[PDB]
Amino acid sequence: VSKLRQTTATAARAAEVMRAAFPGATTIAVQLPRKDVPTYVMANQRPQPWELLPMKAAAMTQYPNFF
Amino acid sequence: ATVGQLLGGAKTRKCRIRQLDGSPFKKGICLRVYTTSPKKPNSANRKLAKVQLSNGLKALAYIPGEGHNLQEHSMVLVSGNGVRDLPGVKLRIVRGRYDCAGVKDR
Amino acid sequence: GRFRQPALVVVLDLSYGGEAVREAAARNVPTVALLNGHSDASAVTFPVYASESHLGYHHFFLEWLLRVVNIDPKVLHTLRN
Amino acid sequence: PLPPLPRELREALYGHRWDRVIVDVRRTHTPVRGRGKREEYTAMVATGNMRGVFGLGIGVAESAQLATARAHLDSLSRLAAVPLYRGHTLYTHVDHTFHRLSIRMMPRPAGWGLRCPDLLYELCGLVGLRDVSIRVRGQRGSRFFVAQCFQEALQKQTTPHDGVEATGMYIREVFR
Amino acid sequence: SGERLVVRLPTYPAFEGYPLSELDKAREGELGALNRLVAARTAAAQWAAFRRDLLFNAWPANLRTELTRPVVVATQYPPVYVAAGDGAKRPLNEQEKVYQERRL
Amino acid sequence: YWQARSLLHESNLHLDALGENPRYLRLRRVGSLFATKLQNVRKLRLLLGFQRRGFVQKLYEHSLLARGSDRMWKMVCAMEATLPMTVTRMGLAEDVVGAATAIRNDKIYVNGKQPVMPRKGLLEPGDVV
RNA sequence: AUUGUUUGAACACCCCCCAAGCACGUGCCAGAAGGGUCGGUAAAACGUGCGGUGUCAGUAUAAAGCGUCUUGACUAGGCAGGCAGCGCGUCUGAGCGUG
RNA sequence: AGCUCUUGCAUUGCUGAAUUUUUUUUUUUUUUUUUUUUUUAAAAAAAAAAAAAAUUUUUUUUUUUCAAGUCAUCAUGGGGCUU
Repeated sequence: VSKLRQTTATAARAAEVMRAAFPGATTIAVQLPRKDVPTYVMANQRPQPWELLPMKAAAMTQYPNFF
Repeated sequence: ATVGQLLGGAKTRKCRIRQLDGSPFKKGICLRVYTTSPKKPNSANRKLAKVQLSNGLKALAYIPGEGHNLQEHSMVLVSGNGVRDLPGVKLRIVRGRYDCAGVKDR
Repeated sequence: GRFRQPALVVVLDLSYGGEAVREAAARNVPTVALLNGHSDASAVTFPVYASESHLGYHHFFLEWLLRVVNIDPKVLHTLRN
Repeated sequence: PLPPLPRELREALYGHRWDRVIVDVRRTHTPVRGRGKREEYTAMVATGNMRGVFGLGIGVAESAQLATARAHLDSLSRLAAVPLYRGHTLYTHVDHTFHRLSIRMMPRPAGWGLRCPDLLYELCGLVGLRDVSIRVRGQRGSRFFVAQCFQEALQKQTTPHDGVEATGMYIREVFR
Repeated sequence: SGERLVVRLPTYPAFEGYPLSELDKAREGELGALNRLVAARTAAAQWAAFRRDLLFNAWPANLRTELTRPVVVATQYPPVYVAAGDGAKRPLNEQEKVYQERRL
Repeated sequence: YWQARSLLHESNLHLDALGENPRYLRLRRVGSLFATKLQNVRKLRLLLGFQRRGFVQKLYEHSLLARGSDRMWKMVCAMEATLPMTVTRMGLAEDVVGAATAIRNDKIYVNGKQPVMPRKGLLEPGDVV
């Protein structure tokens, strides 16, 4: 049941990854340095690794083609 | 990752004996009581049993023990062990039940 | 002392002495060799970048080799002074 | 035939403790010009001292006692030394492949026990590994290759005591 | 003579680092120091537990639930008070503190 | 030096070499057999005389779940916390089996009147017998 | 607080895997087996007695699910070479994209 | 106890066949130099060099396989025999 309850724990931790990565850009919204739509990550049943899209966007915006 | 592999993974949970139909033991009426000669290097006449089973389908059954008493119209309990020495036959008649009881002085 | 077994084999021909470097590696003896460009010299411990092609290199190498082995340094100190 | 024994090995048999394990004995076959089918018994003997010096010996002969004795003395000729942590576990994770066999070896904290397959239990008790989880993958059908693979896989790892002199950087605090 | 000797829950070889003059500063490495200190701490704690277990040395229930005997009040240990039959508030009896400590 | 050997050095008391200067060939080397494990479990149960599986299995999981320092000074501590071994440490019987008969009478007086748990123990520190 | 002395009973197994071996019986017959298979007249597997190993008021058989199985591989297979590169190209899908 | 009774597919021994040719390439003696073991000494070991050479009237001698043959060579397992 802790799979269900521990979904949104990292969701509120992703928002300051947005704000301390991108001042002035706003469930979280992720602007990968590619086509103009910011790309959205949000809740489900199966819990998510929040800060893969924010963390990846900070990676690719600071250091393009990091991967 | 590679999205073909992402769609690349409920199949048929296959009963490895398809005649007991997932159950361990099914009874039935013996259609014919007959023996046969086996594959070489075996040549002893093994005694078998064709049974009209519980599930309405038919398969051959190994008859164990020092002789038996099974004739036409005779009910048995069929188990799940096979006899290897002839191909395609997967059934064992358990003894300790019905008209097929235990042998004398085992 | 006793027990005459080798301590350092120096090789002045890799081509006809490749097994000598290999056997010295198998005996855990360090080696000094001249590179020829044909044999597997992956077992040389101390490579010397010569190529067995010179009587002049042989005179130079053997001449310093003999002039350091034949005379003890205190004798050179007494000889210069 | 006669098997060899040296002089300076005779401070070691009077020295360390020693144990002996036959790995497997195998009968090979050859049809030969002239008289028929000549067989040899190939025997593989491991020998350690339970303090981190390990040995392997492969022997070939015509009869089983002579083959096992030859591999017995060949292992005791051929010894290699393996570093452990305080005589019970290995320093790093260890992965290796001899012929084409995927061994995977991990350290475990002491008192885990050996969670370990059949011959490798006597092998780890031989060299002195008390607390290691292993699994071997690939075609595991040969004892000889898991023995040789295990010797090389022990030889693969890295030691921390070759640094503190020359790295300027002191190496301590093992508290998890 | 007597002492406790405990080997630490014995760990992996470690990620393991400290600056260089701490070698001249510190005396004994932390496995021996943790052995001595953890020996002292576990000795004192298990002495307290041992003295308590040594100095230990109705159930009819069938309940139609009647409110006969007095009542005591993640659960916040130690218990708060004892509520009697007569509406009185009192602190814990000594025996009740004993069997509260046995209960845990 | 001679005494206090390694607690898992029981392969020096089974077969030895370089201390028998005779019979250079034909020396028996140990094969890959698990029967020494099964007979060692036999050495474990014969120290209780008890039915083979359930008791040593239950004590094995209790030995895992009690503390996690190691499995050698603590697994035999799980052996030693048992009551028949405890009576053998007191010395009220010739052996473990006679002590088991004495506790089968309930002549024993653990923690006041009787042990609440007769077959399993387990005597925690602080429990009188 | 009171006193006396003691280990049952079965089931399966006993060639290798897998701990455990012999007698008579019958000799590719009665038979057993999960696999390799053993019996083709001197059976360490089958008829029975003895003897022994496992579990024990349980034990074996049968099935079923997972693991072993990296045996659908993300951790973790690969694809001239066992089985696996589409005959080749155009190709704005999706995905990866600072010279 | 005795078989000349059986069984050469129960055997020991001995032999048949062609497997017809191979049986000389190898050491020893001596020299030089040197080092391994033992409380005044031999072997041993190692580098090199030189000579002696390998049995018999010239064939015997060394050789792989056939359930090859022989229980009447003796032997001997089993079975048979003893008005």
